[PDB]
Amino acid sequence: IQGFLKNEKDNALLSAIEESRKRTFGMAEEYHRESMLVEWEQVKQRIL
Amino acid sequence: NCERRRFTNLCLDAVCGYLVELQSMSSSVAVQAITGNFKSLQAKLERLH
Amino acid sequence: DGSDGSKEFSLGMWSCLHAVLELIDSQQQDRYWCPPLLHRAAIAFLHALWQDRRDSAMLVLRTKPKFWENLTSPLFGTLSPPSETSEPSILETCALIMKIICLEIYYVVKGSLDQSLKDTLKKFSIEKRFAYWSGYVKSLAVHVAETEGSSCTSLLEYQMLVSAWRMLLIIATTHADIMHLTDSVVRRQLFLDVLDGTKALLLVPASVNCLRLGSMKCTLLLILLRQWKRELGSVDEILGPLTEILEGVLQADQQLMEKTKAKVFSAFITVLQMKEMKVSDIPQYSQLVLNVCETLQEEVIALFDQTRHSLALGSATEDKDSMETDDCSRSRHRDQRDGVCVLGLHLAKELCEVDEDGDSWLQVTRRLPILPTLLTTLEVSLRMKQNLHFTEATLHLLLTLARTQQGATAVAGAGITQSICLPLLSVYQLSTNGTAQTPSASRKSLDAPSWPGVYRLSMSLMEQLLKTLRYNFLPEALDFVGVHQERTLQCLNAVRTVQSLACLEEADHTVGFILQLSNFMKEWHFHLPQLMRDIQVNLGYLCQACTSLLHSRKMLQHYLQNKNGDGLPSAVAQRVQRPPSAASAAPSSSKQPAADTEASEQQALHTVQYGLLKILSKTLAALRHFTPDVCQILLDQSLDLAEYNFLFALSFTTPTFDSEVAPSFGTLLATVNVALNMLGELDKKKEPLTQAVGLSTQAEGTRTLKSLLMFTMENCFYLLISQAMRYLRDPAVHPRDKQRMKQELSSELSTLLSSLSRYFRRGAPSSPATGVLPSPQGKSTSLSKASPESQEPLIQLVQAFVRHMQR
Repeated sequence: IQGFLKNEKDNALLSAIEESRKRTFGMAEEYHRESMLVEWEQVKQRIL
Repeated sequence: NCERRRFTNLCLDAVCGYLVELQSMSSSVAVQAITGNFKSLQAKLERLH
Repeated sequence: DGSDGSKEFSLGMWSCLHAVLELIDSQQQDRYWCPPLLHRAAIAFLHALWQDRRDSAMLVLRTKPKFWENLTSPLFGTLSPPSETSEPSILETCALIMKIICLEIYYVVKGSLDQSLKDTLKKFSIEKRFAYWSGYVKSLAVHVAETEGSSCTSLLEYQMLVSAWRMLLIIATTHADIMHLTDSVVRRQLFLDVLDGTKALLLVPASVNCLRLGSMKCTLLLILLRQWKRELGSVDEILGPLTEILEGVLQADQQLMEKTKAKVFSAFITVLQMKEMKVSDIPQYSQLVLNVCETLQEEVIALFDQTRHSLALGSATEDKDSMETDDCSRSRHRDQRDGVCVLGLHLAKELCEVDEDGDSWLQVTRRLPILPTLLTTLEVSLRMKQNLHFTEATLHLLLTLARTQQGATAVAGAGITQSICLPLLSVYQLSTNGTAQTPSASRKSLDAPSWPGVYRLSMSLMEQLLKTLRYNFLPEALDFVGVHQERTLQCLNAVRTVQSLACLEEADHTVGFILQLSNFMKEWHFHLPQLMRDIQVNLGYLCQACTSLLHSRKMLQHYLQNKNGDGLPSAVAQRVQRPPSAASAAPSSSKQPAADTEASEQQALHTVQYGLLKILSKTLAALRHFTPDVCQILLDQSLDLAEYNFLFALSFTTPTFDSEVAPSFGTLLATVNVALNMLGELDKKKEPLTQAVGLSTQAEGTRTLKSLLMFTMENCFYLLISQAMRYLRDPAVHPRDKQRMKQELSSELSTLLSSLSRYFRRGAPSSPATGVLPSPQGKSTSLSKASPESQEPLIQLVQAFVRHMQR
């Protein structure tokens, strides 16, 4: 029960750091991945 | 910069509150003038948002 | 002896438990008043039997009629308030009964528990005794903050009831199905009573007892918060008391309250993670960012000199035996994932995604020296390969800041390139003393903190800083690509041998930074006239590798399979001939193979094919900046050709996955056929499955993969036309094979354009296609909707080039 209450404190610290790091990686990649396509649509509308 | 749009709501809501209070009062020249002043203020806050 | 080979145990003629069972019987307390100090002593003996695992006695109490009804009867009483002189043996009695309930529900794993206990917990929920004991362990924690500095005697029994209530509620989340704690209004009350009931014990910064009890309830608060981050249906009631808890916790000793500052930051991160929020919402955001950044300046300076005493205390040893339990004086490493430093960095990195112009945060970091303070500690950490969680968390905060024009100029003006560029060389450098490779790379997440992850975030940060600052970070990007030139050239090649997803995630950032930098081709050619061409060649081979893998979808599946199973050497070989037959026979047993294996291998294959497609798209765009534009090389004859290399060989052979094969026009024609077949599967998977719920992001993935597949085709066609004009103009390219080039491209651009026009007459994802889609509604003239047959520019440009090859 003490090891289980150690583990519940550990998961109650650890997990939101991984949710925060997943937010940084996802929001950096999605901003490069969509900017590259908004840049490409600005190429296509110039070609037109 | 960030506060200003929270503050213009609170200022419009408060000006509406003071105008409800003023429009319950006995309509003296002072209550009439201040009802004009607060609606002149409202009619500027309605451009600050 | 049992009929079934088991042993029964019974309370024999001299069992002490016969007297214990009388002392707790409500149906003789109806007749003989058991005074509470004696009931306490009988219940303390029952707590020890449940603590010290004396199960041969517990089994023989679980089997007694009314045991759980009589034992829990004080939890169904009512107490006077803490401001009345109650007997504290009753508070201990209730705390000890709570410990017995906790130990029984913990050990008797979700099944074998007694039914009179199961219906007693049900009774405790139906009588709302959760809300009563919540309100009592709330008021008893205010009373301690109201009576510290007096000689308040019952403080040990108060600490026992607060610790027992913590234990009961972490079991009432994890065993909410057995505790009958399924009313979300009662859960919201339990949370707010633990919030207020923590606040009262953390606004008394001089009381070691309040700090101890409040830090213990903060351990409960943080668990309840995460287990209920769907039922706490408002955020804005929680942030205020968390700021008041923080500002109390910052007025108290760091050496105790490290293990509370961490919990409060961990709570704030969890609360910000519940809702989309702005600076308009958060109570005192401009002070909360101050409090967090000033705490971070305790932490990052204490980490800085911890990383310098580890540079002066040379040659400590691998002291590997110590099977010892949780004692003091052994030193606090500040690079723990749950350390106040690392939680403060992540809290700053959540708060920097709430202030859109950076204008609120920069009105704190124009006060505090913090940005260079983080960089000087990062600079030592990267040189030493020390402080991994801090190093990654610092790069996360910097990568968040580099998105805004205020954050990017503050990061550049803090000296970012100096504190990363030379230190980062250490990270991927190998020791030349060769020894054993440890195979303990077990199935951890791709978000497990790692030294390759630190390099990928450095590359992502330079892809981001150059995207935001451009000419105002261009020398810094040229020194950085010149210093990291080996790792840049390694990662362009690593896709040829190590097709693992974590390697594709490195290669995409390497080609991403190259794609931001090749916009400045003439500036890069002036400073690094070697490396820019070596990158052109290795981008060429990366195009060959990604297109041959994406085409050879079975070889890609096999290269994953042949690196997903292990462990058997054999050799010498030779040959041949025959079975057979046969025996025989019997019997059992039945398991099935999991179809979840074919689902997970396919999900890995689809993600690896998406990674290779991102890298191929970035590569084809980065290579286009190394060729003259299709308009320039069609329309001006004074345009020189010595400024621009041949990047593709004059073959139309389809690309082999092959070590020395330079990319060709057959590689480019294959890239378009790959993208056409992939786009040609995204309009097969359209049959109506139902009743699954909860995944939105597969709609977005079905959008972003289709716009990426267009980008892969259209930059490939730009390279094809530009390089075909680079061969067709050139005075040394033989007239025989200029005519061959006109001929073989005139065929396969005609077959491709016949296939493209057989796709686009369904509509690409667009406003004209959406306007043509109606039929019951949305129609004009007769059966027309919007206007049709606006063509997509590729279908005009590849036509113009094919017409000009047919002149």
